[PDB]
Amino acid sequence: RSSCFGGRMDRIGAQSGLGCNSFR
Amino acid sequence: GNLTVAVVLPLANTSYPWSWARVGPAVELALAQVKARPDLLPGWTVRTVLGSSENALGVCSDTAAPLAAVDLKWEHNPAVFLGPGCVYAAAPVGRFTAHWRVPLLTAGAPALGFGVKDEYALTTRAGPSYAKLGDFVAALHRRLGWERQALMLYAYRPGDEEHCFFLVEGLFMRVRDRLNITVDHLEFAEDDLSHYTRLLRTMPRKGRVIYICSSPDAFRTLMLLALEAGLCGEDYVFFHLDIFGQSLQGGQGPAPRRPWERGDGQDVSARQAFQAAKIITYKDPDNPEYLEFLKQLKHLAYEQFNFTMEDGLVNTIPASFHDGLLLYIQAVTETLAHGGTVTDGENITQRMWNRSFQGVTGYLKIDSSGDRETDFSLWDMDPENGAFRVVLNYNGTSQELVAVSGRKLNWPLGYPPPDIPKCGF
Amino acid sequence: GNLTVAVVLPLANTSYPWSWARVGPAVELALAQVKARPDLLPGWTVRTVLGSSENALGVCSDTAAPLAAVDLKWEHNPAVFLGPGCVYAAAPVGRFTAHWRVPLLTAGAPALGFGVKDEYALTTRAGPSYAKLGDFVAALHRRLGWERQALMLYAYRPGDEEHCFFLVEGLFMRVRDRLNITVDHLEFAEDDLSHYTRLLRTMPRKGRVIYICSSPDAFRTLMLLALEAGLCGEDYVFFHLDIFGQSLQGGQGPAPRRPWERGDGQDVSARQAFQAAKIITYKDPDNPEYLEFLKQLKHLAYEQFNFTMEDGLVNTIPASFHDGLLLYIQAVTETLAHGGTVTDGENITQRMWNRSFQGVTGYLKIDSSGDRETDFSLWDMDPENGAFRVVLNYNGTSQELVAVSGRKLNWPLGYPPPDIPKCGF
Ligand SMILES: *[C@@H]1O[C@H](CO)[C@@H](O[C@@H]2O[C@H](CO)[C@@H](O)[C@H](O[C@H]3O[C@H](CO)[C@@H](O)[C@H](O)[C@@H]3O)[C@H]2NC(C)=O)[C@H](O)[C@H]1NC(C)=O
Ligand SMILES: *[C@@H]1O[C@H](CO)[C@@H](O[C@@H]2O[C@H](CO)[C@@H](O)[C@H](O)[C@H]2NC(C)=O)[C@H](O)[C@H]1NC(C)=O
Ligand SMILES: *[C@@H]1O[C@H](CO)[C@@H](O[C@@H]2O[C@H](CO)[C@@H](O)[C@H](O)[C@H]2NC(C)=O)[C@H](O)[C@H]1NC(C)=O
Ligand SMILES: *[C@@H]1O[C@H](CO)[C@@H](O[C@@H]2O[C@H](CO)[C@@H](O)[C@H](O)[C@H]2NC(C)=O)[C@H](O)[C@H]1NC(C)=O
Ligand SMILES: *[C@@H]1O[C@H](CO)[C@@H](O)[C@H](O)[C@H]1NC(C)=O
Ligand SMILES: [Cl-]
Ligand SMILES: [Cl-]
Repeated sequence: RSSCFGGRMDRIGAQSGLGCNSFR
Repeated sequence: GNLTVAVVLPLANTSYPWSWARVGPAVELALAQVKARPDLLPGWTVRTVLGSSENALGVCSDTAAPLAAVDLKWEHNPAVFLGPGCVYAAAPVGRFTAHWRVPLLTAGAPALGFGVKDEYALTTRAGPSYAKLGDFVAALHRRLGWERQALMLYAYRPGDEEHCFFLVEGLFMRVRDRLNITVDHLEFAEDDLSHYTRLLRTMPRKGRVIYICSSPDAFRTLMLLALEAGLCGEDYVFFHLDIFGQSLQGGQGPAPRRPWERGDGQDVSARQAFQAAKIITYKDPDNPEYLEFLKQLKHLAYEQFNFTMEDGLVNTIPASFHDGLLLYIQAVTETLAHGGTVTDGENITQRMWNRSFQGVTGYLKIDSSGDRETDFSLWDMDPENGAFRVVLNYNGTSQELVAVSGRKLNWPLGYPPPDIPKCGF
Repeated sequence: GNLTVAVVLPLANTSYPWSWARVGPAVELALAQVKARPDLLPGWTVRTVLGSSENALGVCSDTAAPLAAVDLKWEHNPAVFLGPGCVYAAAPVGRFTAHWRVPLLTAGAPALGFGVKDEYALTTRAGPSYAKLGDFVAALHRRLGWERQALMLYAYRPGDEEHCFFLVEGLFMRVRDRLNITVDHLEFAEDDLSHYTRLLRTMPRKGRVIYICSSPDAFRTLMLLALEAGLCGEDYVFFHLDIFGQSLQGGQGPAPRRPWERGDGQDVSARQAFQAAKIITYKDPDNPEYLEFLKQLKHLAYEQFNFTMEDGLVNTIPASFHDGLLLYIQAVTETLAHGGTVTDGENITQRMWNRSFQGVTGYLKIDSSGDRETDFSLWDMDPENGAFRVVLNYNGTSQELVAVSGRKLNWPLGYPPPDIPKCGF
């Protein structure tokens, strides 16, 4: 895994793009 | 004896590649082929019990699929689950059936997290996976002399179930454990025109080999803006991860596609912006046994579900469900012939993994970790008429690229641009 | 009649704040009080049915929690769920009970996604939530005059269920909503030194006000390197988001703390390294009934579960379960008074939300969104003996940041440093 990929496939951790590169 | 198959798929919504409208007919063809073959479950009966995986809103949900699966188990005691297709629906059901020690067949659930076979210990994936698109990109890099750096962009659209996030996740996490390249990602928002400008201002200093997962219109807009900005393709190459070939009107069959034409008026400047763009897509099986399967599939989809199938690569999920169910039945015959039980679960799956099988889609290969070896194809433009076509197929079991009918990739300079300019950004 | 209460908590692992070893006697004191109050639920009894939310490995799980909840729901018909604490275990049960329309009380599950209330409908959080930390931080920023930048760092450790990720996510989202401030985020591994070195090398370029979520002994090796690199306290402030006061032996008392003291040979440099560091914890209730409740709770925890409760600040989660269950009982009592029923989930719930209460943790107030209003505390160093003690209590009900009498924030320059350096980044 990295700071963005390789987590759990639950919708609870997808609320914020924290740790990922994003424009939003 | 009775072998019960539990289906947790979208029953009413017919917009998903794994909807019961499309998968339903295919499971009917398969289950009649085991009944017509004496050498497959001799004298046993196969019955299907249906459970939905969608809300009252008609969208596949992570809270309706687990509860439907629990009800199905309590009321029928299935031998196997035909499995959800959605990532968030399939995750909890995958874990649940792992705990119950019952297999789970599914041509969906392509996310990267299902490859952790210490949690989804029994999940067999008979369809395409997003992790196996990263070893296609690795071979593509090796063939074209790319060993330093790349860039990957995925787009956010509220409606979809984070499709491009997962696709780029698999691609990124697989193409940097078997390559020594530096890959960096970035996310923008679809149809936020202020994001494309920032994306163009960023891209020149981040990479020269770019992989974009977006909708066809977003890709066309990005290509036009890149052409305006001067990213002319003598030093850039953009790859469009269009798995189902929705920019190519389904991507199935030999026919000029020209995916840059929409009558918008600016389809003349959208033609030279696509001469530095390749498209990555699932491979269409060319078997004579596959085209005969689609015909009766479409017929019986119209007869029994009032749904009219449109050609395209999105039809390889019904066929993958067909092949997976046939593989499961053939592996359950051998478990009985050896003095086993139809409810082993653990012994049945190991007779499915690291095994190669002949189905309508071709000669399958279920790798030793459960997933099925996927084939992709590369499309590029023809300078003569400017129409895209398949130019390079990738066989996922032998892991080697194959050219098509003497077709050479159309590079504006003749050879691929480097992934780092002469004066490194 | 009888009012069943379904419990989904770790019934065998005594290392979680919300572990039935700790919470177990907390709800027994609550249920022993309604029996002593004729004016609470007069003509009914209350029962507890326990389901575990633990793997066979002995940790919270997102496959055992929902399955235990389903078994409890179908075997017994509950009136409420005392709910899991672990976020990844509480999410599935939250959705399940929202579908069944059964209220879910929980002093854990602090993640930000539990507050949507279009998904987790009928979920009253009677304990701390990470979003409410953003309110405290915003009040801090408005008070100390810095309203233009901040940097937040969360450390990654394989063991903990991404505690710091969720904490910093809640703080980040809430601050971004409360302040027109630009913030950065970053993740560093917890157990390697290259990450610390690169972090210190790239910290001076991204902010001067830093919030760190990490282990108590990894914020001290960061403070030593920062001192060695010249990042004195004139320019920087380092906030340690230690919500449960691990770095302060719990922080449940008025004694001096000395979090920089280890006696390992470099205990002198650490004292001037911590002169630039503040610590943010939860607020320990100051009412006598909380102390009496702790005195009873630890005796009962030892005398019924063979567990020696530690004297710390992690005991406000048991007290939160106690107060939340008493509040639920009051609400259902009111509902029964007005010709209601135990099974009116929505009507029982709507009387809990948006109203104050008097428990053992003080005078409560549950926001109109269903989440209790959290009180925080801020520690600082004494210039004389270098001992840490509280200087600013924050009241979440009125959002008032009130300083302790006789204490004040001590800055090296006499006033808070800027968040943007005068010269520039
Ligand atoms: C945090 O802030 C609140 C103020 O918002 C503090 O005081 C409480 O304020 C409410 C008004 O919002 C008072 O009602 C409450 O005291 C009365 O509450 C009920 C109201 O009917 C009454 O019956 C009681 O007898 C009492 O007179 C205030 N709290 C107390 C204990 O009286 C609150 O204390 C602050 N918390 C901390 C830890 O400082
Ligand atoms: C069938 O499913 C599709 C999902 O592909 C639904 O379309 C989505 O509907 C939601 C509303 O719940 C929107 O937020 C999304 O933006 C929609 N996405 C797309 C791609 O359209 C569709 O509404 C469903 N229809 C039926 C009849 O069930
Ligand atoms: C991809 O390559 C594999 C092998 O490299 C091909 O698999 C062979 O298929 C034939 C067809 O019956 C078998 O008899 C062989 O034994 C297979 N080879 C093996 C198992 O090593 C496969 O056909 C190729 N894919 C395509 C589309 O041609
Ligand atoms: C109790 O739970 C704790 C979790 O807080 C367990 O400790 C973790 O165990 C996992 C694997 O079991 C490790 O990956 C973590 O590093 C551990 N974290 C620690 C030790 O802080 C513990 O094993 C459980 N014990 C029992 C008896 O249930
Ligand atoms: C919540 O309570 C307050 C008073 O405590 C009241 O004024 C308000 O109307 C209630 N409902 C809300 C804020 O939605
Ligand atoms: Cl599904
Ligand atoms: Cl739990």
